Amino acid sequence: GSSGSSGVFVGRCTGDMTEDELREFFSQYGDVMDVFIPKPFRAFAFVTFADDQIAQSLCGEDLIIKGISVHISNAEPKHNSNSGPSSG
Repeated sequence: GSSGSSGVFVGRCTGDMTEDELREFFSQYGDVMDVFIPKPFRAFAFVTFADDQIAQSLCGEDLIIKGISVHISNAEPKHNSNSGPSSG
């Protein structure tokens, strides 16, 4: 366990929300290091916590934000690539 991914995918989300909203909404539970939005964004966002213990405890829990129902889950998709088609 060199670096256990503590990022969770908040599905069933919208675009109206902002990294600040969720970041502040998840700040009451623990210490959300930061909040990023990977693209293409599909009603889901990536959130990082300062502790995996907080990202796991939420895994499987249903939280309501602004009235909507978000699903907290921990997933880590595989991929290999590196930007740089041409030198220049």
